[PDB]
Amino acid sequence: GNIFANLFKGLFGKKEMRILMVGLDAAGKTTILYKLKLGEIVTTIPTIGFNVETVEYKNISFTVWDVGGQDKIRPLWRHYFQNTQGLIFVVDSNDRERVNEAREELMRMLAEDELRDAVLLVFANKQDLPNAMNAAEITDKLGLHSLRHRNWYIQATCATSGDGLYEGLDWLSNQLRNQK
Amino acid sequence: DRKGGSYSQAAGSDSAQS
Amino acid sequence: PIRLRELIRTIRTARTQAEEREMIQKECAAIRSSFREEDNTYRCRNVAKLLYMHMLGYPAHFGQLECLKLIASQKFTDKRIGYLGAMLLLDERQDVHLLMTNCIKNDLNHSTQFVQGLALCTLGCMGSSEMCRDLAGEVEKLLKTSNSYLRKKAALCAVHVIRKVPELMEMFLPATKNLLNEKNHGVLHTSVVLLTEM
Amino acid sequence: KGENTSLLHP
Amino acid sequence: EIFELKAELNSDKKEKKKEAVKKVIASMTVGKDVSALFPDVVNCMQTDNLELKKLVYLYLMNYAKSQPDMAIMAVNTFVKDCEDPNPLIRALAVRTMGCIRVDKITEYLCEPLRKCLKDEDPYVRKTAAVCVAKLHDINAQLVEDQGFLDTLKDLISDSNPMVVANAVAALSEIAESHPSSNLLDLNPQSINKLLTALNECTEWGQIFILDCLANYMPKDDREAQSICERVTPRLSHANSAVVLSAVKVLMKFMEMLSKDLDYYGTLLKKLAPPLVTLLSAEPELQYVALRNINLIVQKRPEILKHEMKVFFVKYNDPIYVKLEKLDIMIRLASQANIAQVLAELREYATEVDVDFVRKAVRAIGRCAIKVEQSAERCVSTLLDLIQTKVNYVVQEAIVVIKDIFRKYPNKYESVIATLCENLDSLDEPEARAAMIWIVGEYAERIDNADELLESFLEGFHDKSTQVQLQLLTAIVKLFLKKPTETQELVQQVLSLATQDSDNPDLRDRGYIYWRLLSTDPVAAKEVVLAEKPLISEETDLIEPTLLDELICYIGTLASVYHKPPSAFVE
Amino acid sequence: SASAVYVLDLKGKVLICRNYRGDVDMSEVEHFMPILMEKEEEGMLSPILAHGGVRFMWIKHNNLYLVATSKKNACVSLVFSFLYKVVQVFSEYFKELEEESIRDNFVIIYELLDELMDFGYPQTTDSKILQEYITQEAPRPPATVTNAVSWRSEGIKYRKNEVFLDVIEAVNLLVSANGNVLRSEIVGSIKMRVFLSGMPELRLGLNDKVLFDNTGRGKSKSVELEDVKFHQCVRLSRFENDRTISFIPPDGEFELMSYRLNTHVKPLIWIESVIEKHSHSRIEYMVKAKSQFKRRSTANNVEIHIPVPNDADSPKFKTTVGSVKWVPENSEIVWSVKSFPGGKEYLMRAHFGLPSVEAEDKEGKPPISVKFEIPYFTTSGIQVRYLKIIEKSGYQALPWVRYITQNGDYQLRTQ
Amino acid sequence: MIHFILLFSRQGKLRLQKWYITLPDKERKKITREIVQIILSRGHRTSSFVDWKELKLVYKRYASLYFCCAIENQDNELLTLEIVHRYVELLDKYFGNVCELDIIFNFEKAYFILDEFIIGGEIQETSKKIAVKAIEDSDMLQ
Ligand SMILES: Nc1nc2c(ncn2[C@@H]2O[C@H](COP(=O)(O)OP(=O)(O)OP(=O)(O)O)[C@@H](O)[C@H]2O)c(=O)[nH]1
Ligand SMILES: [Mg+2]
Repeated sequence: GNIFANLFKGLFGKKEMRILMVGLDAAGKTTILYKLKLGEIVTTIPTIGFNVETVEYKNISFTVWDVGGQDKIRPLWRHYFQNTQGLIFVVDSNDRERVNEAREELMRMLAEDELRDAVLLVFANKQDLPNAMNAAEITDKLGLHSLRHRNWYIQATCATSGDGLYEGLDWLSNQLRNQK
Repeated sequence: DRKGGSYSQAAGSDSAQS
Repeated sequence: PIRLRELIRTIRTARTQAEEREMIQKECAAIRSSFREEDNTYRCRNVAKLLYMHMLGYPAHFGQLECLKLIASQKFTDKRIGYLGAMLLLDERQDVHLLMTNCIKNDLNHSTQFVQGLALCTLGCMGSSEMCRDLAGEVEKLLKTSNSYLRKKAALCAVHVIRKVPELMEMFLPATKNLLNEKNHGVLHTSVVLLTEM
Repeated sequence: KGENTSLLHP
Repeated sequence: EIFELKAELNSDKKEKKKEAVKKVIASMTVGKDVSALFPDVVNCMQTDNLELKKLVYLYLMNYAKSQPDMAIMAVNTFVKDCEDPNPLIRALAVRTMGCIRVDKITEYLCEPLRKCLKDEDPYVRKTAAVCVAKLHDINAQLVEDQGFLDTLKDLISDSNPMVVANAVAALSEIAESHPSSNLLDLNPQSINKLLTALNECTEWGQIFILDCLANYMPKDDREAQSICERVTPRLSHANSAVVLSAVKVLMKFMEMLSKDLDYYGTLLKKLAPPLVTLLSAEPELQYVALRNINLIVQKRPEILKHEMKVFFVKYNDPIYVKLEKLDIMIRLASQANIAQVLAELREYATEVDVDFVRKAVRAIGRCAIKVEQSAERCVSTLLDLIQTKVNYVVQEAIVVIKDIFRKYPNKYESVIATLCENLDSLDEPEARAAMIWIVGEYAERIDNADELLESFLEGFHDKSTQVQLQLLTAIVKLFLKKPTETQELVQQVLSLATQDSDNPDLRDRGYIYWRLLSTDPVAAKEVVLAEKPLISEETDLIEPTLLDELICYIGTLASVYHKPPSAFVE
Repeated sequence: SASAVYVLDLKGKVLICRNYRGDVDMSEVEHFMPILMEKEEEGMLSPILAHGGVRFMWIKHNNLYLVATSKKNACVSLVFSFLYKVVQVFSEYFKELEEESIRDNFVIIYELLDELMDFGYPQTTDSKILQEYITQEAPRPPATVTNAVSWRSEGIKYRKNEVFLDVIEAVNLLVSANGNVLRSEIVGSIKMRVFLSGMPELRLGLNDKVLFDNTGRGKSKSVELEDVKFHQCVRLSRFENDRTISFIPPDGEFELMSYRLNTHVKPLIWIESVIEKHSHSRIEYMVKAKSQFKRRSTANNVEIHIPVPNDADSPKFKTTVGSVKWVPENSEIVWSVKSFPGGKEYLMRAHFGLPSVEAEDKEGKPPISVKFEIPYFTTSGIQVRYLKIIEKSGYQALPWVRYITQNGDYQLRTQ
Repeated sequence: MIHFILLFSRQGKLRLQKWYITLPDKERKKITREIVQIILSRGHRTSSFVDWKELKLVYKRYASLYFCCAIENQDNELLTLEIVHRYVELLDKYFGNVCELDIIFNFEKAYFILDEFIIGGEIQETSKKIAVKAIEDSDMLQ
């Protein structure tokens, strides 16, 4: 066999990568996906089903499948778990009551043998009010440091401002792609 | 040759039984 | 990418029931293998083959996520295939149409008339108790439109919602007011049907 | 055969 | 088409006549009414070619009933062909003469039949015997007038052992339709002559030879022993029908055999290998072998006492074969192989056949009821099936538990708690009535019997007549046993079944229960909640009179249907 | 006592029919198809149908149902034997059993049907005898049928007298899911293809346990077959008298004796399967095969069929010896091995995904069966002593025989 | 409205199927088999109207493949026949000399035409040219 075509494709960039969009409702997951794909804070109706979009960055098309945090849509995330290489959890630091629900949903999603190759992707959503926690308090509350065999990183991203999305995308790319 | 066991010659009767 | 015509010819070429079942099983295995890789180029052919197998009497449980993925796609052929799959293999008791509510809402505001009309037809054919609750507002919004080709679809969707949800007919009382002067035969027939249903 | 015949013969 | 075929048949060209005959045969086989061309082919019937003669004879046989009038132009041809030097031509003519269903045709064929009765060729003799049997079946009076009974009887004591077997079969068939007057029974010399020719008979002749011995009734132990010894070599025959006939003959002879003599033991020992060999026959004959084993099981159940591994249903076995294997295992179930039977039932309960699962559950319940040593094992299996989360399996387990409680409820109190909360939401009448009866009769180990019966009382007036009666009986039993917590429940049940119940039997039962409650509640405990006697289970064994009759009728259609020979024929 | 035996088709069309008694109307065949369809849809379908007072017994053939309608209480076993003989005769005359040959040899088929049975009683059943009197491409009937010896035609002359025997061994093991073998029976098969001159009377002799005990040599390895069935030419009288297997060998391939007895030895191939099936996530196939047979014997064309999931797709095979191929039609993975030497240990690790949507109904757990076939192996240990070939003219025969060991009903219950 | 409309051939093979009532797959298959058996076991002088399961089971096939409809007992019987004839004419116009072979190959096109013509069992396009033009425009989109 010959791998000349593969080398030629990789010389100019062929890797794409994947990503997942999961989290509690009103946690900025849809806003984060819109910012990654479009780059603007657009108001949208709640995601009853799921949102499919792709973002191209660093020559890699990291497609993100947004999943709503609704009760009727929470169990539907298993459909997107098939043929999925990444998983992103949307945290709601401004929703103390929903923080426990988001943590339970993240633990349930990470407690599946099928979702094992996808590293943890926790984004500190709602980073616009003083009530939002730091990058360590949220991780400590969610217990991300005790998740062995999972590359989980806590990043603070504000949907309105857009800061921190680039850092999260770079962390996801580093977790997925380990090349020069 | 042949699959399933090669053919072998067979005797006429039990020579030790008279 | 096996074409639908090729699959039909292969099915017709089989005489024994066992041979036809084996061919259908092989085709379903090939379709499942293609879908497991997240194929999107020959998705229309796979969807057509799955629909043909389901119509012949073959299981199609594994071909549910592919239809949902193709529904939220952008290709017109892929969208039509997804709508056909939702109408045929998707039902209220299936439970797989719950995630299709977001796709229907996204396609309800689509600028293309074929996409919006196809979505309205699929919603009317597969009307659910919970889908109509989250889609009642969208149906009423299109009922006041001046599109003759879409007026009949809006009337049919409203009638289906009323039949599935009798308590939602209160919101259609002012939408159909002053609609007896439609020149188009289809719009007038839809208005008359909606009035009779109410 | 009987399948190639037109449904309405028009 | 038809005109062209008629013109070709009315020609003097042999190739054209052969082509026309082949076309007519193909049209007849394809479903074409070629009876209208029969008179045309009548002229083109006397042909030297044997291929055309066979086709003409077949057309005449298939067109004889359709056109009986046109068949009168073939008597001369049949008479001419009956003296053909070629034995094949004579045999074909004899077969065609007996195959023609013509009332006036067989009358003129009596002379050819008499001429061919003494044919030297064994094939000719067999053909003549077949023609005589066909004529007797069509016209018994004509056969009696022709005096073919004497010729048929003498054919048995001659050479051509295949012809002798054919004549014996023809005589048996004539006597089978005979009213039993002037039977063709033979003395022991005839039986010995048949046995001597049995070894030289062919595969088909062996069945005919063994059929005659099926009607003969042995009267001496020495004669019975000789018959058993002669039939013993027949058990080593590759023919399934011959083996079945030999087994039936041995079973019939065992009716007069003495158990003290060692001949019966040897026959029983040699019968087991034959049953094992027959159990591994083709699927078409597997059902026949299973039916024969079941019929002979009730006669000599000790013959197949150790035949239990072969009774297991194979994975590739058919549904009928699996059902027959399950029935054989149930009939052959014993405490020695109780564990094997339970394992097979548990393995058989995991199949995807609903009917197969129900049959396995019924067999397990029957085995548990018949043998009380495996009552605990049966209860555990039923509990496992109920816990398996199968609707049909759960219903079968509930039915089995209800049946066991009525049969062996002395130690059935340990399953009331387990069966109290066992997905009782099933609406199956067979399971619901069984659960209601179990709760009513076993309303001592459950502290929430009234609460459980409250859910079933919502639709008591419209559930079912049997279901309503069972619910009323359970309520009455609960009130008699514990009326403190069911005083209002009994009154509500009486009101529902007495005022809102329009069933005549149900209304009468409710009125009787209300009268008993209002007359003497203390006496209701000794009247309603009385200790019932032992339940007399229905025996699956057939009557001894039918078993003896079924022994003689071995291999017939009645054995498979398990019905008397006169109760299945039309 | 069937009224008429006819050959049907897969579409209900009767390929060929031949009435023998005339007591049953030919129109009853049309109602046979609806009855069979109703029985199949309700699970009550049986080979012996019943149309009112007339029973239509049918046998599932390669392409058509051999329906033999009957009216009275005829011998069901006799009818089945006649149908089997007719099927064997058709297979001998026509290499293909389908609609292609049913409508292609009607001229000879009708003659064969007429000659085979008359008035419901079969008369001719020998394929050689039938071919010697009825051909598709007529003389008087042969004297062999009339003579006592109907299985050995006289006057046959050959340049050389060579007979090829075949010691066919069928290893059937019924291993339950618990790991224990329930039905472990081995059925012997002594089939010889005798091709010589004349009508020699074979004198079969083997290391039979009963014969060794009778002769006083019951101390060596002797095969004790629970059930032994002789061929048609085999004389039952000699076997019952002193176990003398004396009979005239047939012209061609025929089954002389077929042993059938239980087996109490360990299985030739020990296969252990592991099912690491995740909950709608993945599936694991920890299949390990151990060769329990002798190392000197190799199981050629060993195919251990492991049933995979019905909806399973995208499977990966991680084995050591033997190619693994997943057949979607069979819905299982067969561990095919070209050569399987005794004592070999093959380990396989299957891994495939499953659809997210659960199946609506269960598919069952079919047993795992292997197709191992190791020739030149005598598991039973029965050795043929001699073959007494005697001819009136006098000739030196050179009989040959080969022992073949294969896997029969070697099915292992799934977990 | 029409509960279900299915096109079944004379031999029993189904060339079309469109049910407007949500039913179980096994129940739907049983209903289709019963409808096929009733149509296959009915003569040509039965009026093409069957009251099966309280539904106006109207069977009227102009060729070897037959068509069946199931409507509630609240409208005239001739309306269903007229609608079936109009749908057949529209399909013939859209395809051109429609035969049994073309129906199997054009199953997706037939389903799209049926969806664009009748939705939810009710009539959606009274005109015959407007529906054809809409179908052609949708097909030309790609
Ligand atoms: N206005 C504002 N909203 C924010 C901010 N950060 C997070 N959000 C939340 O982001 C949500 C955006 O809604 P969506 O686009 O539907 O995305 P989502 O949060 O995943 O909600 P669902 O899609 O329904 O699951 C808002 O409802 C806010 O609650 C912020 O900085 N400003
Ligand atoms: Mg969202």
